[PDB]
Amino acid sequence: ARRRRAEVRQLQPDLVYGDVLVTAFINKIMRDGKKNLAARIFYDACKIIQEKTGQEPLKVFKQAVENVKPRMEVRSRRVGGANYQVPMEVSPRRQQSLALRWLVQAANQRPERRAAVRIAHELMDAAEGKGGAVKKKEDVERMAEANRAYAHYRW
Amino acid sequence: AKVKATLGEFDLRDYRNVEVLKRFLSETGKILPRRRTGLSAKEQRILAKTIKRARILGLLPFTEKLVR
Amino acid sequence: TMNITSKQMEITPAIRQHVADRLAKLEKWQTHLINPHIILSKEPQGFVADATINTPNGVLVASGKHEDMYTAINELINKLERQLNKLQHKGEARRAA
Amino acid sequence: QVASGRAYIHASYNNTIVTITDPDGNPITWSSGGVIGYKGSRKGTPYAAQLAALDAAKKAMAYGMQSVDVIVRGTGAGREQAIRALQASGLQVKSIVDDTPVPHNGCRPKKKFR
RNA sequence: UGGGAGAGGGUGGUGGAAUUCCCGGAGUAGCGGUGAAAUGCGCAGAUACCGGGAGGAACGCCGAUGGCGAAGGCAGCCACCUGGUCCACCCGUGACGCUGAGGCGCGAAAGCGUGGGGAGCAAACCGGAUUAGAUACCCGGGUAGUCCACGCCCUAAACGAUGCGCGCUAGGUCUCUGGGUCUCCUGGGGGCCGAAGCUAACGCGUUAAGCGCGCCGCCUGGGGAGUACGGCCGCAAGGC
Ligand SMILES: [Mg+2]
Ligand SMILES: [Mg+2]
Ligand SMILES: [Mg+2]
Ligand SMILES: [Mg+2]
Ligand SMILES: [Mg+2]
Ligand SMILES: [Mg+2]
Ligand SMILES: [Mg+2]
Ligand SMILES: [Mg+2]
Ligand SMILES: [Mg+2]
Ligand SMILES: [Mg+2]
Ligand SMILES: [Mg+2]
Ligand SMILES: [Mg+2]
Ligand SMILES: [Mg+2]
Ligand SMILES: [Mg+2]
Ligand SMILES: [Mg+2]
Ligand SMILES: [Mg+2]
Ligand SMILES: [Mg+2]
Ligand SMILES: [Mg+2]
Ligand SMILES: [Mg+2]
Ligand SMILES: [Mg+2]
Ligand SMILES: [Mg+2]
Ligand SMILES: [Mg+2]
Ligand SMILES: [Mg+2]
Ligand SMILES: [Mg+2]
Ligand SMILES: [Mg+2]
Ligand SMILES: [Mg+2]
Ligand SMILES: [Mg+2]
Ligand SMILES: [Mg+2]
Ligand SMILES: [Mg+2]
Ligand SMILES: [Mg+2]
Ligand SMILES: [Mg+2]
Ligand SMILES: [Mg+2]
Ligand SMILES: [Mg+2]
Ligand SMILES: [Mg+2]
Ligand SMILES: [Mg+2]
Ligand SMILES: [Mg+2]
Ligand SMILES: [Mg+2]
Ligand SMILES: [Mg+2]
Ligand SMILES: [Mg+2]
Ligand SMILES: [Mg+2]
Ligand SMILES: [Mg+2]
Ligand SMILES: [Mg+2]
Repeated sequence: ARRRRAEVRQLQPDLVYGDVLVTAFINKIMRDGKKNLAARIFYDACKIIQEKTGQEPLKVFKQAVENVKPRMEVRSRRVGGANYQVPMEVSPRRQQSLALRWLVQAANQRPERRAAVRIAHELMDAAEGKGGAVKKKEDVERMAEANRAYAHYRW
Repeated sequence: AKVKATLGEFDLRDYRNVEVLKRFLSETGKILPRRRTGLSAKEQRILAKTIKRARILGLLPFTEKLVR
Repeated sequence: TMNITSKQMEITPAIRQHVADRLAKLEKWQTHLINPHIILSKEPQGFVADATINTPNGVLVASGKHEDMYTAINELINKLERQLNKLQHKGEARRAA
Repeated sequence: QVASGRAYIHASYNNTIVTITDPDGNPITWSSGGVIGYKGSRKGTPYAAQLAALDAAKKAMAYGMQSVDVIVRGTGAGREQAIRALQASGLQVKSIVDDTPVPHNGCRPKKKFR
């Protein structure tokens, strides 16, 4: 907003890993303030990502986050009579959000029936660079790459 | 670094004095402003008029490519 | 669609349809005239034709007043036209620099 | 095949064309915003000049080109960037001389220029 | 009489930069153009690059809040012909002065006649875009014309919207050009800011729009109308 830069809310680390990141990701699973259900689904997912690929939920999820962090993105800026799509680096704060948002969103595009599974599977796939959340990442990054021409038009 | 200074008695009407004259051209060949020659109005005019004659004679250039 | 409100007055379907006919002048500009509203009323000094119309590039909001109702309806349309045209071409005004 | 040569940079507000020539002046290769893949106004940009000068120097090297003299004509937005790219190309750049053409008040310009 | 400055005017010469086209070379897939585009140009070899040539037009830097002219206006360089003007000396004439209805001359551009000339530019015109439309603005083309000689036209925001000459009424700062005893003083120009005073105000203010004399031109509500009629001028357009 207009006066000063707003401030990032510090999140309260999650009680099953103390991780500021799981909390964020939990929240983005949360519909309607039903955070209990949110954590459940998530934890259930981890249960699964342990079951199906015998290694650390936390370690896996953190990768899928690292692989969905878009580094460059496009931001529109009308110059003259064209709205040019300009290439911009994404500040880590936003990298995070987009990564978490997309992660959930791809997950909720999956055909597996139950929410808890889908989160698991998308997390699995994205640690390996597969999956929609990684697709969204690259679509974005190819887009910025094409428009490398308009980089000097940046703010 | 005013040019009028870096020279002794000299002739402004002397169009063959290529060695004096060429110092009043920018490195691009242009006749230099009063801010860089340090001439008055009156003198600066004769300067210009004789540099111009000189280029006609072959002695001074009309333009020079700028190097970096 | 087309909505006319006749306030503290009785008006005919004839008159109603005439308003639709006049307002049509706006179709010239070829942009969506969304849920336009014509309001007709009678002050002591003459009639009033108010109108509020939303288009893809903004809202037309204007008002005509005249001893003659038909003339007031026209004066309304003028103002509506002018505004609509300002909406449609204001964007072009700065293609250089 | 020739060792030393020339690189001319034609930089206009619309485009950058770079042609590499032999010592006597005859072209060996050339490139431009268009050749590198852009159409329209994008051709006029600094990123356009970059790809252009590279592709021009890249093509020159495979003919043995190694040292070039740089001649610059224009005041386009692709100009200074075009030079960057030639240096960073793998070519020597013994010089950089600007020979932009300007009249000593000659022909009447088009109206856009008055 | 001696000096000065200046794109003042006329004639003749003459230099380099750029654009365009032609010729040769080398080279390939685009160039160009816009807000973005398209038309256009380009594999029948364009663009970009080198060398040669042809031609017309304008003279970059110097260049200025500069200079010159009565005004219009005047800018590469050279010479010739020629005007205006300022200074210094205080030598000559002895009021020979001021203005000026008519008259006469000059008068940007566009336009016009005859003949040249024609690179760039560009009314008209063609086409592309923009746009609701776009007889425009923007883009690609393009003929008069722009240029020269000679003869016309005689307009203008031809403006300082300020007629000319003279005398008188504080100064401050910048500047151009003379002469000085050259710190500084004294002329003649060009700007700014300001005493008094003016002025409806805005502003003017030794470059008066101040205080005064002389002469000239002009105004007398807006439109109709710079129109009509008449007359004079013009080849016409049109002018008075
Ligand atoms: Mg997605
Ligand atoms: Mg109202
Ligand atoms: Mg372009
Ligand atoms: Mg050829
Ligand atoms: Mg050539
Ligand atoms: Mg002046
Ligand atoms: Mg005497
Ligand atoms: Mg007189
Ligand atoms: Mg008279
Ligand atoms: Mg005339
Ligand atoms: Mg003429
Ligand atoms: Mg004419
Ligand atoms: Mg005619
Ligand atoms: Mg003629
Ligand atoms: Mg003719
Ligand atoms: Mg047309
Ligand atoms: Mg059309
Ligand atoms: Mg047109
Ligand atoms: Mg045109
Ligand atoms: Mg043209
Ligand atoms: Mg032609
Ligand atoms: Mg004719
Ligand atoms: Mg004036
Ligand atoms: Mg005057
Ligand atoms: Mg008058
Ligand atoms: Mg008046
Ligand atoms: Mg008079
Ligand atoms: Mg008077
Ligand atoms: Mg003096
Ligand atoms: Mg002196
Ligand atoms: Mg004068
Ligand atoms: Mg003075
Ligand atoms: Mg003043
Ligand atoms: Mg006072
Ligand atoms: Mg004074
Ligand atoms: Mg008065
Ligand atoms: Mg009257
Ligand atoms: Mg009357
Ligand atoms: Mg008449
Ligand atoms: Mg008239
Ligand atoms: Mg008559
Ligand atoms: Mg008159």
